[PDB]
Amino acid sequence: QRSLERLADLLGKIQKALGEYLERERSSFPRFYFVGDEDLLEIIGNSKNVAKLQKHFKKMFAGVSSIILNEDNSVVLGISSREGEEVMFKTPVSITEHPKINEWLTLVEKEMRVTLAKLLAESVTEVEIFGKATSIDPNTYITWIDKYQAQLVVLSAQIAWSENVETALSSMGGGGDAAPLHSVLSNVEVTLNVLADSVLMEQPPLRRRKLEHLITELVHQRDVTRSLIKSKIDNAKSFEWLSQMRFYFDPKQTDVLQQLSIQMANAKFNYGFEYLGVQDKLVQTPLTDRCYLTMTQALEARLGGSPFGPAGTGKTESVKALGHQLGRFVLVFNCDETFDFQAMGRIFVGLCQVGAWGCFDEFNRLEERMLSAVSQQVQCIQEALREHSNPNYDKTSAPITCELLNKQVKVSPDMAIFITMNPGSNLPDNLKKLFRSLAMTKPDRQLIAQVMLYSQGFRTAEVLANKIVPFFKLCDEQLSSQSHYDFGLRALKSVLVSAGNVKRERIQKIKREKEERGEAVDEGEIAENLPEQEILIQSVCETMVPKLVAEDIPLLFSLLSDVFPGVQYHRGEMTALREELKKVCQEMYLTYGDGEEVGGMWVEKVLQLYQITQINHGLMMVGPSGSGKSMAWRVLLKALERLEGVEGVAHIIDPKAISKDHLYGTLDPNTREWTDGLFTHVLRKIIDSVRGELQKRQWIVFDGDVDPEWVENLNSVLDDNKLLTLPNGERLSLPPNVRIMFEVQDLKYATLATVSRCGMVWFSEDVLSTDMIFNNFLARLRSIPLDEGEDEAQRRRKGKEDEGEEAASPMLQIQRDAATIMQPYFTSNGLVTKALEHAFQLEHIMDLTRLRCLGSLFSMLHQACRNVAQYNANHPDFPMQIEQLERYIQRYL
Amino acid sequence: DLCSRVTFVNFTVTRSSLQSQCLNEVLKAERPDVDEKRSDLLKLQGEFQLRLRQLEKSLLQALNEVKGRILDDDTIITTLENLKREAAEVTRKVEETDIVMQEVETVSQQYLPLSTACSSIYFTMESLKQIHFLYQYSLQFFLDIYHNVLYENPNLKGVTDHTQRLSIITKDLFQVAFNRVARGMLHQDHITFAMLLARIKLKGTVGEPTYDAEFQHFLRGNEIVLSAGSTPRIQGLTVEQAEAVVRLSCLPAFKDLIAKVQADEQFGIWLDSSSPEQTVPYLWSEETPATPIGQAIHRLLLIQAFRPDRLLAMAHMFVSTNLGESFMSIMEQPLDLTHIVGTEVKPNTPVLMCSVPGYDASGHVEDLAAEQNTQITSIAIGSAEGFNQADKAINTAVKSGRWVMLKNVHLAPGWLMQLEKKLHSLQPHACFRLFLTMEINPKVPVNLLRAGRIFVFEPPPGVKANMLRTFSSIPVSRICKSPNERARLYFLLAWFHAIIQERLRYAPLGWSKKYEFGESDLRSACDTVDTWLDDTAKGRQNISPDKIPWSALKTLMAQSIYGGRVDNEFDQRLLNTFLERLFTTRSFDSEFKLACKVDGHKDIQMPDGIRREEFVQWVELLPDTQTPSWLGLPNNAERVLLTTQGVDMISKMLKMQMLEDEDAWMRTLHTTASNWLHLIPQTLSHLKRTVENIKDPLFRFFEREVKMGAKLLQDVRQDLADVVQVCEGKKKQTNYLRTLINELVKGILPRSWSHYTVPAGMTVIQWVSDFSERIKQLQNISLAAASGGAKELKNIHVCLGGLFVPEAYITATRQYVAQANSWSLEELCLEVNVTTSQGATLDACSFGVTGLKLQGATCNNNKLSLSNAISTALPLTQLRWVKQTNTEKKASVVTLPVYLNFTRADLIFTVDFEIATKEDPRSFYERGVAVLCTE
Ligand SMILES: Nc1ncnc2c1ncn2[C@@H]1O[C@H](COP(=O)(O)OP(=O)(O)OP(=O)(O)O)[C@@H](O)[C@H]1O
Ligand SMILES: Nc1ncnc2c1ncn2[C@@H]1O[C@H](COP(=O)(O)OP(=O)(O)O)[C@@H](O)[C@H]1O
Ligand SMILES: [Mg+2]
Repeated sequence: QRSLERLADLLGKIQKALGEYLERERSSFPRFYFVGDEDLLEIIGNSKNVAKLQKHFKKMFAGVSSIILNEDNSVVLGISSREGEEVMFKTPVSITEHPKINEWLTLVEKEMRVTLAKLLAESVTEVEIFGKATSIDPNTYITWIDKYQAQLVVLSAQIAWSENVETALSSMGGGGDAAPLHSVLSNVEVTLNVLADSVLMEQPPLRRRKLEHLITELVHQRDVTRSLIKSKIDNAKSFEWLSQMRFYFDPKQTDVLQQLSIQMANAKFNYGFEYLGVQDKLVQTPLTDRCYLTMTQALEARLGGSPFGPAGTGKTESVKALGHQLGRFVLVFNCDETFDFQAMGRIFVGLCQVGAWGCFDEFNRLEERMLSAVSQQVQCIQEALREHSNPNYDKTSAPITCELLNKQVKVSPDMAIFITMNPGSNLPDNLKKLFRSLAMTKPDRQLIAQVMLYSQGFRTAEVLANKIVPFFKLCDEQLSSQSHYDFGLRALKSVLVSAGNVKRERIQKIKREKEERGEAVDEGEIAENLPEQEILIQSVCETMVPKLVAEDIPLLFSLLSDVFPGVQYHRGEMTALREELKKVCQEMYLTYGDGEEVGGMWVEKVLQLYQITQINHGLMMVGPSGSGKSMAWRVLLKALERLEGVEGVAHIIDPKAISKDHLYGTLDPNTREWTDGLFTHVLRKIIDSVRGELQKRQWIVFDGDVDPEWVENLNSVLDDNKLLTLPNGERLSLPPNVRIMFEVQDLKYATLATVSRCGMVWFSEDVLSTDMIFNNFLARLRSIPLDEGEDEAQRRRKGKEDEGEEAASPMLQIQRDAATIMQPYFTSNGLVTKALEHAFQLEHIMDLTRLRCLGSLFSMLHQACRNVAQYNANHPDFPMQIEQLERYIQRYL
Repeated sequence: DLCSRVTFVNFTVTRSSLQSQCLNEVLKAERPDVDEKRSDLLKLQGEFQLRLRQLEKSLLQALNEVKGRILDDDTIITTLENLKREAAEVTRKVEETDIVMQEVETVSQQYLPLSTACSSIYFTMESLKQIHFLYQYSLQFFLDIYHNVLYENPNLKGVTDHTQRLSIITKDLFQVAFNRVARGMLHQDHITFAMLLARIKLKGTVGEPTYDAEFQHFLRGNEIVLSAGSTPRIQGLTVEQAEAVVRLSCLPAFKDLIAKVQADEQFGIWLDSSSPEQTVPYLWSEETPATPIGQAIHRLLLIQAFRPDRLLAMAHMFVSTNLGESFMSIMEQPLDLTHIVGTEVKPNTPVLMCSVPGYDASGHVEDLAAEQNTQITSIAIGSAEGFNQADKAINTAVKSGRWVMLKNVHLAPGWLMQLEKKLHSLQPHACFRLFLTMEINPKVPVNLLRAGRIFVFEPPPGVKANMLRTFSSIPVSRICKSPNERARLYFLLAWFHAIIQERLRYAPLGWSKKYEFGESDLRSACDTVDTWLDDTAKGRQNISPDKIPWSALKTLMAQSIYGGRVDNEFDQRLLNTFLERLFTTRSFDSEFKLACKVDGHKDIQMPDGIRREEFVQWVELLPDTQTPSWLGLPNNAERVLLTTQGVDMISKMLKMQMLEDEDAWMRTLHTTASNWLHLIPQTLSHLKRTVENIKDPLFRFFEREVKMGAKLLQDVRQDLADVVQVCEGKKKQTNYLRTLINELVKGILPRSWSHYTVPAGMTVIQWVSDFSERIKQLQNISLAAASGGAKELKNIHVCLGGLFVPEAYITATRQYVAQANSWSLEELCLEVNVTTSQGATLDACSFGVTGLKLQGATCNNNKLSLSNAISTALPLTQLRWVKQTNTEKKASVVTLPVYLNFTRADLIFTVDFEIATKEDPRSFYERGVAVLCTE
């Protein structure tokens, strides 16, 4: 008893001491409660090899995908974003000098803050230099833009505009002379013209992202300045100007943290300098301005925020954007059967420790017990927050704390908590006295489209946006909605981005043509004389018509003609790929067409599939059983291989026939080793490229229905990163030859998050006609014998004409005669087609299927000609007489 | 199996069981002489025989052991005489097994209506659950009422006559039951409970007829349907009153009502009188002089038919003339909590009290404890330490005889359940009362509501009371702080908060929906004003009225504090007009009118004082009269609210009739199913699709809508066929079938039938009526389109009410004219033209719309004017899509929302109307003018 009790006390005390050391580390650096403790312990155990730690850095930071290492990985060089953007420390910190994880991580964080503050000071200095001039050099502008990171560039532009207009207000000071306001507006207009000219040319993707961000900011600044000039504001303390977010930069502050202060309306916020990599910049519509004002007032009053309303209006995105503009790291909590009560307590402790913004996306989807539990948690932490709000409590010595995990946890006032709701319901009754509420009833899609379309580089944007937004509203109203349809703001943004890319491709094509022939190349001259309506319509067609049911395509075209009058789209012609596709179709025994013919729908569908696989690296096929999606896929692969000279290799994998663990690899709980899964092993094989498959192209089909339970591993591949995350922790990229696929009957049980990451082509069941399938069957009868087995299947790799094999066996002649005699009954209005149409009206014991009936018929006719062959084998004296064959085949048919 | 393996015992309560219980209780309690005679009737059996045989057994035990001493003192002969007397006495009792039985039978027959009334009252109290989830009353509660009436009656003192005792005990029972139930009951339902008790006493009393037909018409007079075009026109009254007379005329005593009202000349001054219930005329036909109760019922039917907004007042009058004028006078008084907590609260029953959200009741009990000099501990129920504090406090107080505060316990239903489980099995002190305070929520345990002395606390209405509550909640020092204009700003904010908060009461006219403008919003507004005033003043004693940040306060209260919950653009605009009218520099003038056009002639002049005490004095000197003109609503808003409360009371008491009266449902289901299959149409016809008609937007909408509507119609007809098949018994039912049948029986709207837009909380009969109207319109448009093609479809007049999505109809006509004129959709704007003419010539861009209604205004020559009518029936409305030219906004243009139904929950489109006179567009917004597609 005593011997067992000693071990019981000792092992528990050792575990408690390890936990106390971990908690001391998390007290030395507050960022540490965010990572799970079971992963933090193996992080400590593997401090020398931080390659495994690289996976945990995504949870560690906001957008820092990995940390840059030295050649001996003992001194950190910097941090990389999700794409690979780097920032450089002034004096790099050595992990060997300070082996403690908490010490070197907090050194990294503090020096990151001070170095981005210093480069921000240099940025605002050079942007002041740029803005003080009437004209700006585009080369110097682009040099600065590529020199400095995207968020710092946008923030520097905001600070420069804010100080310009503030100096304008202080310079008038009741004098009523609008000269400095007009000069600021003219400066912003000139910079907008310069950058709109700049974005037209071809740029690196990061430069393009920065240019989009700066147009998004500058249109808002110009609109604010125009509204202020219209309002005729003469004093800097008027509320018409005070309601807009002012940026106050103080370089004279010795401490870098209190250098930047952001004030909107009344609250005096402070910038928490954190690295965000590259984020998405939301356009400052009046709705988002009102949201910013209300959340700023709520945080000033130290209450909560709860923007309620219908989904897809920008609630959690607006909260995230406000957190980005404030510099706080932002977590978005999924509230759909992904509830982890034990983790959320530690997350809340970390939020109280450092300060981070957490938004509960769709809080109405939880069940009562967890609603009550997390409501009690958010209630106690909100009351802890409000312990700082009261003025009767002193602030010079204020250890504001909360009872979290039965522990006194230090709380800083920097954090914020938001709870998104979706009525249609209300907040729980124990939180209504603490959380403000917002009405996100309707976004300003017209202004969103206008600003995004203007940032794409369009000469005209207002009429195109004011057409395309009611166009999408009209399309959602008039189109018979299905499960995979989406006409939301995300769809609008994707359509406009595709339109900008199409316009840039057109610019490149016309420039290359005019360089090939003899003229003078002028990018602006090419730019002004192009139909933006035609470009946008072509983009809508190319990104939406494949995703559309055959019933809805002429309705969509009629809506397009109603909204954009006097303009029509002419589809581009792909002669080389069409000819190669026709040759491959003739080789592989199919039916081809050239539009509005037999097989013309299939041909234009697979051409649309090529367009989608050129635009995006991941697409789906959502035809029913009997839609030809896999065969169109194979035909396109074999045609592209012959056209480009690049070998096409297929990897068809059934996702649900095999287990998900055997598909994505299985982790070893003991004696740790990695067993590769099917798709992961194929991707590892092409990454290694032992047989030189990086020069060739690989397509991978997941031939089976999609579920949210197994596509969570493919979300990290189907996003813009194209980085397959694995429990091993090693990073696998997707080379451009890889184009992942999906072969699904329907998406009745698939998430819209997985829908949004891929394009889709809807192969309607009226694509393969009965005549088409009859042509395939007759071609297979006339070509493929029925007695050679699989030994001669490898013999097909000789010449495709198969010369000298005409008199290989009399079976080929017999079945050719059979195909000839069954030809008149396989017409468009033939007996088989009429009988199939009539039996469609009848009901059977199972569900009738056209290819099922046809396949049974074809198998029995194969057995009929085999019976003729057996009769001839048993009758070597006389062959099978022609009229007897006529009667037998007719009767058997 | 569990049924077969055990035997069943039912200690259940029913009419006969409670009748016999009350009869036994009243005979044991009140009547002494026949009480003793009937206890002697229970002594007719062999109790004395058993005692005598016990004495005989003792004597026999003392008989065998004898040695010549049984002739001791001649005392045995006394016992022999006693036993002979007892034998003769029980023999006489056996001989009297008819006379005494007849006497006690007559005595019990004297007390039969009293026990019938007791059973009816308890069954109504049990049926009170279906009115509201809060009304949970128990058999122990009713027996407490009965014992308090029978035993502790102060009226019975000094009275010896048995008939007088009967009358006193019946009146006291009714009064005490009404008081005890209504103390824990909302103010909107006191009249309902009083009406039920009056019906019970009218049934139980003798000498008065049943009035069963009158009651049935008074309850379900709107359930019958009138033929279209069968209502004639009668002068001196409106259309709705005409159909009300038509519905009323079915009664045998009301046949000559039309002739009487046509021959009556003084009818106008009564129909337009403020209180027609005082001087209601003589209109009922009768052959004998009716009782006061009968004439009250007849005039109540007359008031309900003619002026439904006075239904509450006339029901009050009927309760007064049936059960006493002082019957309801107890409820119109401050609560006497002292007597209740000292006498009528059991020590093991916690005093349960409830309130509407935003209002507390702890101050009442704090004052009660202060005046009762009893120590009470305050515990807040919001966490585990609060649970432990509650546990230790209750286990201390159960012995020490103290009182326990358990604040806002509605957050923990499981804690409430286990606390009631604890309270079922403890021995409490004689002075231990547990005061549970919580808001009215459905998460409170139903058994906890059943096992508690419930109470209801409500905030009284009236702007004066609202501002008094606001100024009492706001501390004096906050307003007293410098500058001196802070008091005036706080008075303005309090007036505005009271105005909006009591504008909530007149929904949907006051607001499109009932927001929660509670105390947190008031605190946020006060903090905002404090911060901005501090920033502007910077410690100065006095600041100029012009230097006040009016723009800051207006924008913040419009977008952040009060406008945060406002999801409607038009409610946001109304809030904006309120803030622009109130928060301005012009308010600080002595001539500022805080509410214009009050009562049509006067104005509420803003007080000129600069002190909190002066403002509070002005508030306390406010007149007790109040009309919606104080809030800015039209003066008919009170009448609309009163008639809404009247129809709500009628429906609530109709729920009582169909549940408490069960002497069944299949027999009524036969008639309802046959009638519904009768008036519902036969079939609908689809429209043929052609390559030329494929471009018709109304054909596209017709295709989608009529596909889903043919699905809906085949479902409805097939389900009605299934219902009547089950009615005839040759078809069984599945779970879906029985749930649908139960919903059709109870009147709850079928969810599978309801997948298009309908008003909330609406009845299946009205659903059948307006759905048959929609199907008739669809048949008309299908027939016209099939007969004429698509050319006349532009000229066909379409009612927006009968359309399923008139928003899609508006988009259809805009894309139709866009296709016709080859214009972009952005280059089109909508212009409205209300035409009083019938079948006017329509342009190529003009359309026909019927059925529109205008609320709170009148339309004349496309120009609006303020009107005192509740609703005006708009004539044929024209929708013209002109090109969106660069036209400036006129000073007399107004944008009106067009809601589909009266609830104003959904929005369709907006119109553009002119103004005839120079009435303020702010006045239009304050009055709340809106357009309704259907009434
Ligand atoms: N162009 C074509 N001409 C004639 N027949 C064709 C053509 N394309 C496909 N088929 C026939 O259609 C059949 C079904 O097509 P495919 O093999 O692509 O599968 P699918 O219908 O998409 O099935 P699933 O739902 O299982 O993915 C093929 O087996 C082939 O016989
Ligand atoms: N101001 C804006 N600018 C650009 N896109 C926006 C803006 N507001 C919302 N969106 C888009 O609308 C979508 C809303 O999604 P999200 O906010 O995540 O869900 P919910 O709206 O249900 O909270 C996002 O995909 C976002 O891209
Ligand atoms: Mg396939």
